[PDB]
Amino acid sequence: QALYAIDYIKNYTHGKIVKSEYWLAKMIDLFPVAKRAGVSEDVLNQARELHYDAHLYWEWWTAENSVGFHNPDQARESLMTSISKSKEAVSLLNDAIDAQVA
Amino acid sequence: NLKPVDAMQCFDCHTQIEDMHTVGKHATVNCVHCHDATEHVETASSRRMGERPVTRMDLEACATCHTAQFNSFVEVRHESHPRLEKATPTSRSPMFDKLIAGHGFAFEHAEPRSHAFMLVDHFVVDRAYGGRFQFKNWQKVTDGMGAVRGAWTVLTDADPESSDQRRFLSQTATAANPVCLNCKTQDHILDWAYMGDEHEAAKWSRTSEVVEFARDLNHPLNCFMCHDPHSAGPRVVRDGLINAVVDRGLGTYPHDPVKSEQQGMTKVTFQRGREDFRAIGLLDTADSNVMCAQCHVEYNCNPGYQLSDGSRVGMDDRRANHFFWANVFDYKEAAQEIDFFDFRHATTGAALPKLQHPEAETFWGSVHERNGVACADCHMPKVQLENGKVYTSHSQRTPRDMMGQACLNCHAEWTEDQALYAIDYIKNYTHGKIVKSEYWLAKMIDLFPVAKRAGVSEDVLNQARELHYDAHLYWEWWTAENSVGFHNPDQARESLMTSISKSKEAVSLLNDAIDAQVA
Amino acid sequence: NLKPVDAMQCFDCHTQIEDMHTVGKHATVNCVHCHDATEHVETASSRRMGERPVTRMDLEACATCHTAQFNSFVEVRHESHPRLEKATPTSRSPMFDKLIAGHGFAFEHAEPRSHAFMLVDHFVVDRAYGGRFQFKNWQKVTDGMGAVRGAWTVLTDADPESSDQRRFLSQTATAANPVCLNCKTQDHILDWAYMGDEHEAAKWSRTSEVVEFARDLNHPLNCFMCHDPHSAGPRVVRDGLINAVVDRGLGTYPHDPVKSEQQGMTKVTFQRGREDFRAIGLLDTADSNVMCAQCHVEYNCNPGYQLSDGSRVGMDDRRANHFFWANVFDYKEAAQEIDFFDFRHATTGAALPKLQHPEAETFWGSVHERNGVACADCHMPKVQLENGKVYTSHSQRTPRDMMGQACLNCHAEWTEDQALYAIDYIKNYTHGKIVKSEYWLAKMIDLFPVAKRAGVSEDVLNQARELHYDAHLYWEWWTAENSVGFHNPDQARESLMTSISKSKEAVSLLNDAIDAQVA
Amino acid sequence: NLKPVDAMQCFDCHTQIEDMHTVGKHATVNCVHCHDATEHVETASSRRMGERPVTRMDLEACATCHTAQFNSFVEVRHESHPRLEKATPTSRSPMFDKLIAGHGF
Ligand code: HEC
Ligand code: HEC
Ligand code: HEC
Ligand code: HEC
Ligand code: HEC
Ligand code: HEC
Ligand code: HEC
Ligand code: HEC
Ligand code: HEC
Ligand code: HEC
Ligand code: HEC
Ligand code: HEC
Ligand code: HEC
Ligand code: HEC
Ligand SMILES: O=S([O-])[O-]
Ligand SMILES: O=S([O-])[O-]
Ligand SMILES: O=S([O-])[O-]
Ligand SMILES: O=S([O-])[O-]
Ligand SMILES: O=S([O-])[O-]
Ligand SMILES: O=S([O-])[O-]
Ligand SMILES: O=S([O-])[O-]
Ligand SMILES: [Ca+2]
Ligand SMILES: [Ca+2]
Repeated sequence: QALYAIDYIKNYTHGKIVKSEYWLAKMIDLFPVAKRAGVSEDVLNQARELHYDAHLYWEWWTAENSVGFHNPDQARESLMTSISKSKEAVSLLNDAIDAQVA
Repeated sequence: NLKPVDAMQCFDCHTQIEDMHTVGKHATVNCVHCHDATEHVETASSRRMGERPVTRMDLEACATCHTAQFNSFVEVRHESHPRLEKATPTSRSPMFDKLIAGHGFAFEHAEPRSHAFMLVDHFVVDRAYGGRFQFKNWQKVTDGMGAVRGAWTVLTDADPESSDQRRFLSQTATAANPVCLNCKTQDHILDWAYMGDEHEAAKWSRTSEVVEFARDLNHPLNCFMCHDPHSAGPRVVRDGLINAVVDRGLGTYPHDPVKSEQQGMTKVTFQRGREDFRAIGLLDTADSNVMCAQCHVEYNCNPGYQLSDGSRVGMDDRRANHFFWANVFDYKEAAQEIDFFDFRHATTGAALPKLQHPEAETFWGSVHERNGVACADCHMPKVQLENGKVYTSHSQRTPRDMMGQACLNCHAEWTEDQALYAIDYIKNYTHGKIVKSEYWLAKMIDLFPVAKRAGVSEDVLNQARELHYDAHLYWEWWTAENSVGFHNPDQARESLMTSISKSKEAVSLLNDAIDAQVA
Repeated sequence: NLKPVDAMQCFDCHTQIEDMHTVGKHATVNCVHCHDATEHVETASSRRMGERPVTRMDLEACATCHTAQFNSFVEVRHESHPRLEKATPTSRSPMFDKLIAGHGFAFEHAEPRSHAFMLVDHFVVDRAYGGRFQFKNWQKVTDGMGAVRGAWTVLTDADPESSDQRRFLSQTATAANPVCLNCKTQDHILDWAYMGDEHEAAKWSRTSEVVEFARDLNHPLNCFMCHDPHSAGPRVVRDGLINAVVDRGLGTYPHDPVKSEQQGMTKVTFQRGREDFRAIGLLDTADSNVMCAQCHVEYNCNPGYQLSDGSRVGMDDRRANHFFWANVFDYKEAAQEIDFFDFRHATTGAALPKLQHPEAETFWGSVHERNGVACADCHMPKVQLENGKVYTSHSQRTPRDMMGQACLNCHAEWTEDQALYAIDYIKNYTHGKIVKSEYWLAKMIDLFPVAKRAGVSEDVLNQARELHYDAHLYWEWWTAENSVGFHNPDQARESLMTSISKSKEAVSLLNDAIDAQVA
Repeated sequence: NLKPVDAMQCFDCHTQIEDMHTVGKHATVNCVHCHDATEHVETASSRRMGERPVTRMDLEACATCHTAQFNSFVEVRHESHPRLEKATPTSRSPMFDKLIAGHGF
């Protein structure tokens, strides 16, 4: 039972780490597309400021060795923040790329 | 200590109960085991209920005389890893987030775990109630017996003062609606009209505030979902299943008219104010294929859209509670017949179906189903005892835990390791084709933004969107279905090859169109 | 399928059953579960039985609603070695044949095995029925479930045409009599008057032909031996126990009047033809010490002789069914009170007692008993489940199989190995003193022929025979008692040292007398 | 907490201890680990003990620096059956009582 409790936390936290990485990667891959579409430096810098937070609130948890066990609520809140920041950056870059196309 | 009541008094007004109770194996089981009807009897007339009697829906109402079945049911399989997200490289759908983008399952979709937890897991998953409900703490995730005693003994509500569906944490969704609960509990069996239609006698319906409904529900998988409490005979209670089998006349085995007749269902209707209210389906035989199909099917239990005009189909529409009762190769026709799709893909814009755990529809026509094997033979076999009264195990779990009873009694030519090897051959092969299907779907999906920004025509994009529907259907069936192909390995193979073919067709269409824009 | 009967009509005549059934936890359990009384009800008056109703005594009557308890009971402990003779160097009593010579146990006395087998083992042991009864073949010795279904489903009778006790093989005895069966079954509970006295309404009594009685008996350790079927409350049914505790006013705990009052017994009597016929003892609490003491006691269940004049005491005498209800140090006085001994030693000629399994009387005053521990705590513990409804294990067996529940919940300071080591320290020490007691008894016994042949006086031989009674009592208690000292290690030690002291005194007496004859 | 004593002073009288202690692998192990000699040193001469010093004989005196050896020593072998009489048919000497008669064993 105690092992099962550990695994519930680690499995849940790892799922959110993987989703955080999915969204960070989606954001990262838009940078070359935005650059080559002629998106402004102003927009790219806005996305870079979001990257700082998206990265911090993800990497803390791949760096930290307990896969959330040491503080499961904090891991959850942080990883949801990472995903939110990446999603904000994805929407910013997608809109800017689309405006360049139109 | 219980004191028996005179059932003859009740039978004067309750003739259907009389006909069931006096004939079956509960003829000697007094009503007081499950009902407190003292004030009811004092106030009722032949057509008016008067004071509402109390009916027990707790599983302990059955555990008093059937401890063995209850204990086997409530056991927690700790090897069934809990809260394990499927959208990870080590689980069922490594590219799920890209493929499902636009759907609420992107917020969380874990592997199933033991039946004791079904209602609490429904309440706490990130896609359901915006994170409103949590276990009281992270220790409680282990407590199967507590969950069975009641969800609200182990859960907390972030805001008991409001009843609206809303996000309490950012990366959650509010997909839950009242239809979901029919596959988690039947505590509401006397408070919900057939199909969840509006009804004067129903407290709850498809259009209820789901947070309020949630608070009224406690027990998972009540014992009476498969066993009539009055006759003790085999039954189903799930409205969607009765509607498919009986109302739409599709039969218990839609591909086999003979087996449908031998192993059929009889709809029994109960009234309120002499108006039809609720129904059950009595089974000809104790057929676990049909019992388990109350939940282990592909369904609608959600709002969606029409394929014809794209208009919203809300919870108020009957289509929001629907059993398709169709195998993978008949599913598209079944969705077209009700003019329905689930979501638009966030990247491709394609109208797509959302598939869920179609074990029953997958099992049809398989070698085991054709040879008269049923879910319970592999997942809740009879116990083998050197000296003891045999009973049926109710711990519904993988046969890997009980291979002697689940497989080897039939397969005498095999050792346990050989039978496990045969399972793994099928699962490994099927999973390889799922991963390849996802690779090709993802390759197609990633071409949509490239095509859009290259100026590819809407005509071409819509052609690719129509292919996306099929590529998705013929893939997602198999990540949704829990056997990783074991239940029907040839069908999985044919379907997944179809998925790959459709994606490849779309990739070639989009690549050519992008290239023509460049030249 | 059972159809319920009108219990209220029965209660018009059966007022004691009414008072028990309507109040207890079987108030909702219809009489048809255990009685077929249709013709009885048609023909009875309050003063005449009319047609005799059928009463079910099979354990399956209870297993329908209490499968967990039934299955735990019927389980066979294969580690309890079967048909293992105690008179061997590797068992409990290496010198038993020399010491017991003249008694029927010299023909066979095996170690106990699982409760499922008690009636069949009683029927087939070489000392009981002259070898008349056998298992149908040697494979049937494994079949606990079959024995529980009924003895005559697994046994054969060498001569169904005769009913006399006789030898069918040379080295057998015919020690069985009707009193024995009271500790193997209660199938005869409605056919046997209290104590087995003659009664117009009793088919069977102490003086019946035991072979005929045997053929009418089927089930071992009926569930109702400890649980009243009407109230579901705790009870005993064994006449000899009720006689000791209630009739003779000894109390449930003869050494503790306070515990006797708190944990007492109430005698309830049933009549036939308005004369007392049978009785039960309702317990104040669910006290396994007293439930198990229905059988695990020292008793008379046999003819014997008077200490006063040596005259025969036959089965017709009340003393042939007797619970001494006395510890080892009170037993000689208890036997003097009824003027009784069992056999004359074949070699020494001494009047001797025969002791059997005095677990209950040994447990009194021990550290565990004084601390309120009871047999069930160590031998029938509650089951421990991660998730499940708790019930009481009915697999009455050594705590070595379930040390976590039997010992270590109380003894938190110990590991399993430490607790086992503590058991073994006691058993090893006690067994060593048993072996030394047998060495000295055997030395004394062997001097009797030497003394007789040397012309030693009858006066000296009689003084030695008096010592033999004590040397025997204070040894045999401990080969008869099954815990090898664990139940009361200080008492075992004191007693076995007394045995050795007595034997040494007799050896000295005889050696001196022989030496004086030679001089 | 132990406070070391001046071993050189002890050696002014205890020459055999000096020759043993200063040469071996306990040359750095202070006498206070095993002796309480405060009043002894105050009252002794080379020819009179004075107050008797306390000497520790408990095994914990060594276990402080040699826990591994101490723990391996104190372990109980539960498989070495306890209080098992040798004069039984299943032990070492089945006829021991007859053969040893007259002896305390
Ligand atoms: C006629 C005077 C009645 C007697 C006697 C009993 N009941 Fe009844 N009951 C009656 C009516 C008219 C209704 C409304 C439904 C209908 O058939 O028209 C009911 C309802 C119930 C229910 C359902 C309660 C709910 O929550 O929906 C139960 C469980 C019930 N009744 C049980 C019951 C029992 C156990 C009785 C004997 C003690 C009994 N009823 C007497 C009418 C009458
Ligand atoms: C004791 C008072 C009972 C309560 C409460 C419940 N059941 Fe029962 N059940 C009971 C008996 C005596 C029997 C007959 C046993 C036999 O084999 O003859 C039954 C039977 C069932 C069966 C088997 C029915 C069949 O094979 O036709 C089922 C599936 C069953 N019972 C289920 C059940 C459920 C789900 C209960 C809670 C709602 C329940 N029983 C209560 C005794 C008692
Ligand atoms: C005593 C010194 C403890 C040790 C060692 C461990 N745990 Fe613990 N745990 C302890 C307390 C007092 C609490 C809070 C209890 C309460 O109900 O208030 C906990 C909590 C947990 C939880 C829940 C955490 C949450 O965030 O809600 C889990 C899953 C848990 N403990 C598990 C656990 C495991 C697996 C341990 C060994 C690695 C462990 N705990 C050590 C007390 C102590
Ligand atoms: C019966 C037709 C069902 C309806 C309606 C709903 N669910 Fe379900 N659910 C069902 C089964 C048979 C299973 C187990 C098999 C599987 O593939 O998982 C489930 C599982 C869940 C789980 C646990 C796994 C997970 O996805 O995290 C949750 C959290 C869950 N279901 C939630 C849920 C919600 C929110 C529903 C309404 C939108 C819903 N379910 C409907 C059967 C059925
Ligand atoms: C459907 C998913 C089921 C639920 C929920 C419950 N049971 Fe069940 N039960 C099920 C099957 C398929 C069978 C075997 C039918 C066959 O003949 O093959 C059973 C059997 C019973 C029985 C009969 C005795 C036995 O075979 O063990 C009893 C008494 C019974 N089940 C009780 C029971 C209880 C108490 C439940 C809730 C804990 C329960 N069942 C749930 C299918 C289903
Ligand atoms: C034996 C011939 C089977 C029959 C009949 C059914 N299923 Fe099955 N199932 C089977 C296997 C070998 C597996 C894989 C198990 C493994 O450990 O690899 C499965 C899997 C499931 C699962 C997922 C179980 C898990 O992963 O823990 C579910 C939910 C499941 N099966 C349900 C199910 C239903 C509802 C059936 C009747 C329609 C059914 N199975 C039949 C073997 C067999
Ligand atoms: C009065 C008209 C009676 C009614 C109604 C019932 N019984 Fe009876 N019973 C009656 C008598 C006079 C006797 C003889 C014993 C006595 O008390 O004098 C009995 C006996 C029984 C027995 C014991 C049978 C035996 O083997 O000794 C049983 C088990 C019994 N009765 C059960 C019973 C039941 C279940 C009834 C309702 C269906 C019932 N009896 C009605 C008098 C009367
Ligand atoms: C189902 C129709 C039953 C049959 C046949 C038997 N018993 Fe029973 N028993 C039954 C119920 C519903 C209950 C109450 C359960 C509760 O906890 O509320 C009982 C209870 C018992 C008990 C416990 C009594 C107590 O006071 O704690 C015992 C010891 C018991 N039952 C024994 C028993 C025996 C020996 C039976 C065969 C003669 C038997 N029961 C039949 C349901 C049923
Ligand atoms: C209750 C007071 C009893 C009476 C009367 C009889 N027996 Fe018994 N027997 C009893 C117990 C508690 C045990 C188990 C503990 C033990 O020391 O063995 C037994 C055991 C047997 C056995 C099996 C062991 C053996 O000796 O081979 C047999 C064959 C047996 N008993 C036969 C028997 C006969 C023939 C009796 C009447 C002369 C007799 N028993 C009476 C409890 C009681
Ligand atoms: C098949 C080639 C067999 C092998 C190998 C073994 N046994 Fe057997 N056994 C066999 C038969 C056909 C019979 C007679 C069956 C009948 O019901 O008539 C038996 C009998 C036994 C018995 C009963 C002996 C008796 O005298 O009544 C026992 C205890 C038995 N067998 C055990 C047994 C064991 C332990 C074996 C492996 C060493 C074994 N048998 C081999 C068929 C065959
Ligand atoms: C005396 C030797 C017993 C016999 C024979 C049977 N049971 Fe029993 N039972 C016994 C004890 C000491 C207890 C526990 C009492 C306590 O409260 O500590 C029990 C308990 C039961 C119960 C209650 C539920 C539980 O605790 O498990 C039931 C339903 C019960 N026993 C049933 C039962 C049946 C069916 C038997 C025949 C197979 C049976 N018991 C025999 C003592 C004795
Ligand atoms: C725990 C404190 C105990 C209580 C209370 C009772 N007994 Fe016991 N018993 C106990 C032990 C440790 C042993 C030796 C088991 C071993 O494997 O070494 C015993 C032994 C028995 C036996 C013989 C069992 C066997 O050898 O398989 C019997 C028949 C027995 N005990 C009966 C018994 C009765 C009737 C009790 C209440 C009066 C009783 N025991 C109390 C531990 C405990
Ligand atoms: C001369 C002035 C001494 C000094 C400085 C110390 N000790 Fe001594 N010790 C002395 C004498 C004359 C004796 C009597 C034995 C003898 O050799 O004639 C002792 C005895 C001891 C003993 C043994 C005590 C016993 O129980 O027999 C010990 C352990 C001892 N002494 C230790 C000791 C230590 C540790 C000193 C330095 C702190 C020390 N002694 C000083 C004479 C003198
Ligand atoms: C710490 C303050 C120590 C106390 C108290 C004891 N001993 Fe010791 N011992 C100590 C050291 C630092 C060493 C040298 C380790 C090395 O390998 O360099 C030792 C050595 C031993 C040895 C080995 C001697 C050899 O020649 O190989 C033994 C056998 C030994 N020690 C035993 C021992 C005993 C029995 C003690 C209690 C009377 C004891 N030591 C105390 C450090 C310390
Ligand atoms: O018997 S029911 O239909 O009231
Ligand atoms: O959401 S449920 O269908 O798995
Ligand atoms: O109720 S009984 O005593 O007939
Ligand atoms: O009360 S009786 O004697 O009919
Ligand atoms: O013979 S019985 O008492 O062991
Ligand atoms: O050094 S010792 O001999 O005093
Ligand atoms: O050397 S001593 O005698 O002081
Ligand atoms: Ca769906
Ligand atoms: Ca006796």
